[PDB]
Amino acid sequence: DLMRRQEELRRMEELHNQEVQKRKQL
Amino acid sequence: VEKNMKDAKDKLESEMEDAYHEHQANLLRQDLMRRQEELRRMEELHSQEM
Repeated sequence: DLMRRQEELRRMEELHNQEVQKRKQL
Repeated sequence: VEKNMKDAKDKLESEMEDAYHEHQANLLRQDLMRRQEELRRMEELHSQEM
């Protein structure tokens, strides 16, 4: 469950970074 | 003064997403640190058991 939590953290961080850079690109 | 705080409030509006994301990431990382500490303690205790 620790590995699952770390994967959740990584994917959430990556998705937020991607969406903020998309929102600032436009 | 009015223009200063117009741009200041506009700044605070912009970082609404980033502040929430940072807060949630900080909470997640603190949780994961405490999980790692518990896992290390259990692992060492079990190792000396074995």
